[PDB]
Amino acid sequence: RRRQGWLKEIRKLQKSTHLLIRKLPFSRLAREICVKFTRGVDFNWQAQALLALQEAAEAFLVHLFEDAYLLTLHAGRVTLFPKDVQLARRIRGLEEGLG
Amino acid sequence: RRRQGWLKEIRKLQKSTHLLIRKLPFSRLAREICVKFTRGVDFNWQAQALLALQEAAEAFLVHLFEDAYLLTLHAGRVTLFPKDVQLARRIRGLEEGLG
Amino acid sequence: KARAKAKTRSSRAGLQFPVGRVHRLLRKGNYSERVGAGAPVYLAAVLEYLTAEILELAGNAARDNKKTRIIPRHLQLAIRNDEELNKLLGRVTIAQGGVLPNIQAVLL
Amino acid sequence: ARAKAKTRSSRAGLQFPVGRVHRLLRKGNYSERVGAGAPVYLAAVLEYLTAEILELAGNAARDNKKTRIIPRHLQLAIRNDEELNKLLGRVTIAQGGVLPNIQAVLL
Amino acid sequence: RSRKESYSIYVYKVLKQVHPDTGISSKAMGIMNSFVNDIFERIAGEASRLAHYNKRSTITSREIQTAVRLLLPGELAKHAVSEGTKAVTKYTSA
Amino acid sequence: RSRKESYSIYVYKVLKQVHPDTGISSKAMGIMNSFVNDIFERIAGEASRLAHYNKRSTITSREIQTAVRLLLPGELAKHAVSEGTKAVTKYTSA
Amino acid sequence: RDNIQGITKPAIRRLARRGGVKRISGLIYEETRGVLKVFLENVIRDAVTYTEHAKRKTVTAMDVVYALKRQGRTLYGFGG
Amino acid sequence: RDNIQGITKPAIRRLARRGGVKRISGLIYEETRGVLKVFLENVIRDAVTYTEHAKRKTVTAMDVVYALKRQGRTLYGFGG
DNA sequence: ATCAGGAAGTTCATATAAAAGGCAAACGGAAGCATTCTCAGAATATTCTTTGTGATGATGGAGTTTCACTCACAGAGCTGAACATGCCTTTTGATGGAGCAGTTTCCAAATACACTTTTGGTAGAATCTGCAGGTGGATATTGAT
DNA sequence: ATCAATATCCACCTGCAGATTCTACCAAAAGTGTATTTGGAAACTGCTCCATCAAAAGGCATGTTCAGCTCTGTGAGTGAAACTCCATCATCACAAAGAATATTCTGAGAATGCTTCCGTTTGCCTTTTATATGAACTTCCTGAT
Repeated sequence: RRRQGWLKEIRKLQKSTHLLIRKLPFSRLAREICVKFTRGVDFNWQAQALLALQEAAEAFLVHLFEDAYLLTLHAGRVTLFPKDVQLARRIRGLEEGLG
Repeated sequence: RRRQGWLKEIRKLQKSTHLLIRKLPFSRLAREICVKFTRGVDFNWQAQALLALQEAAEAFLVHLFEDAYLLTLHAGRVTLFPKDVQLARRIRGLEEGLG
Repeated sequence: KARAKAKTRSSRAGLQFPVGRVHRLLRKGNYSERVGAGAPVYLAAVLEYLTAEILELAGNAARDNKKTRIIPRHLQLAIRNDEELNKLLGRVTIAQGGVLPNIQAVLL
Repeated sequence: ARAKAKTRSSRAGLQFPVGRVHRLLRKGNYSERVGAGAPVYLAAVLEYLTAEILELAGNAARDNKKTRIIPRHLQLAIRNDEELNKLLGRVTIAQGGVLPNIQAVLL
Repeated sequence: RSRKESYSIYVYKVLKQVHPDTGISSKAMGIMNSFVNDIFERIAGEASRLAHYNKRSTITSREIQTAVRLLLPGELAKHAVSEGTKAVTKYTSA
Repeated sequence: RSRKESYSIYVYKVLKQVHPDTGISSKAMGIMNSFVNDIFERIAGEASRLAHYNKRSTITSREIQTAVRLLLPGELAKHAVSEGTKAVTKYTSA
Repeated sequence: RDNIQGITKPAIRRLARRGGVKRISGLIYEETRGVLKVFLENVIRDAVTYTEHAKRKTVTAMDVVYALKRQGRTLYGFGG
Repeated sequence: RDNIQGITKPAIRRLARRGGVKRISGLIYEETRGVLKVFLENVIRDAVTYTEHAKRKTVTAMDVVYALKRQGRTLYGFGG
């Protein structure tokens, strides 16, 4: 016997505000990608830039899954496949879509 | 014994540059929708504005059907339904989508 | 001589936003060469109206959420539950705002 | 007496008018004062992008056996090219048409 | 330390004439402070462009009126225009 | 009739050295004219906000360089920067 | 006969063939007329606003181009 | 262990639940890691460009906000 | 593996609309000199970002079962493209015409400018309170009879 | 249709983080004359959009059929959520520390202002050419065999 709890997890995550990616595995990913653009020079990051970029890199992904799950429900499925996300990034376009 | 002609029609229309809606049935639709915003005063249009607005209104619809037909082929269909256009105007957003 | 005392031109118009500061920002921001004297008066009234438009709905959401002080989620809800503020603040993400509590109806 | 006048376009070796770019940066109200190297830089960048698009459009005209570039050829040249499609992304080119692209499932 | 001015004491006065028993936190003060700086440069950038398309040198009240009417959507640019007009017609009568 | 000046005689000079045996029709000259007037108002607007974020009064070549590097994507920017640096070096020499 | 009914079935069919549509449902011919009216309402409102600010009664080409430019639909070919 | 493997499985699941997703395929944990990398590569490049023009070595919050603002992703709360 | 017949590509001639070319004028870009003034540079305080290092409990990684879900397939029934036929909305074009926008002069009221004085807004203190976690009872699901 | 467990909701206590309130003071906003200039107003012209009429034919509206679909249901098999557990990793505190950002004063090279003069750019007739169009030929591609 196993009860469903996806319905109790979506509701407790839609009424909270806090960030859902842990702070340090994002805080070294951003400093890794920042190396390739400064020609090996390590820039310093402020403590309010690694939050003001995580607040946008999660508000992109949550809205991306909200716009791809409409495509998943459109095809008769319920399971979210990568061919849904790759389509929802194409319909949005060059600007709003990729990147 | 009948034959297909849609594949000959798509190819002969995608290599043309002219306009597909006739000139006068659009030139009176635009002048009717103008009256709802000018408080009964009849504005003049130029002849280069009723083409400048038709060139935009058809390049909107062609790209809308190109974005909706991906949704049609996405659900396993071939036939373009209105529930595809109503979703391609929802994923695009508030600006690029509706209107 | 008998130099008369100052009336602020926020108070000559009855606003709450600073017409002097808005005039200086329109003049220093390089928007045009001259700035007419009715333009900061018009623009400060528009900004006061929109600020009241949002803080009223945010106060109603904070009252509905059994609280006193307005937090950023009480602005997120106030903006996204409204058809003409969601259209204005459309491509705007509001930090610590959360999302709307949406579940698709076919799942339930 | 004065010396012979030399244009800044021919001094920098460009083709776009550095004088007109300087006047349109002053009269446009972008900032208070405008330096002397900014129009020389900006005219060079505008000449480069125009020389890019007029070469892809020339190739698309030559591939269609025509010696004059029509807006169809600019639509083709911009949309077939990966980064000019990303620059001119949200741009409709009038009397331009679409790219020939039939979905391969339908064939 | 530089002076670092803002709209923080004015958003508070507008809050405490529509909800006299309600406070606002620091981060929701910052969000309402960034909202005003956004709509300010949005309306001023539209009215800098109306008066450049038409070969003018002055941002008058009329440019701010039609820039409000372009930017603000629907039944909100019907109230904001009246809120600005009833401020200008009582500024000039003083 | 007014002056009505544009970029139509400069786009043609660029065409006569990227393809020496190829003319261009009138509407496809108006499109290149509109393209130049759009890229100009884009690069100069980004340079004007760059000069205004840092409290400068001057749009030098450095703001135009860091506005090309923000607008133009990919290899197109890295070619345009080296196309402009060559021209301002040749200008400051002569 | 109404004016939106002048956007006929061959016109919507022929725009759909340019977009690449193979078979076209019978209910789409009112959905396309519903979308076109919403687009024309959003563009002609700003065309008339830019006209009225300049004190004219003639909507020139630059006013429609400026109405399209500020919605993110930059139109090349009519002066700009 | 690459650093993009620090965007773990339950964090992607936890973002998709806030997005409202009932069931999640297992192949999406690489598509999401490939979309997040492209979003960060487009925002970090413009933040670094705004830093290098100002002759600094510290990436403030204003640089990130100006990078997000110009891609049409205006961020409120960090100074604007 | 074989023919039929229209579809599409070749190719040469030809009008003709459209692009290239020549010539004047006005206007604006350049040379030159006098003047201001912004900003790169040097010296200095001070803020705040990084790295370590330890403590530690919070949470993700790994593996195994079970059942809701995706996918291919077949068959019934709807429906959309194809075809025949008439006829009616588009289109050209054409001149009259009259509402209208672009041009030119003049001047007056609104806008800047410079100086002095008051005054409100920000920064830095002391001080008061909303709320988040905690503890514990009433109540609205979720089975399983 | 009914009893236990449980998840939800709520009633209340309080520590403290954070909002509120209280003060020097400084920049900046406002009042007062001065001067300059932008733009609303009127006259006028020449451009240009609306309206109408005849026609003419081409494209659209309507009916009908049939074959290519959409939809629903079924069953096989795949695969994702639930569950346990513990050890790895992120969080926090913190003393310092030290690079790098922020502030301040200086003068010089770069930018502006003004005058003159001359060379570029655009506008309007004039030719000359590329491209649409026609018309027959030839291939060739698709349905049939």
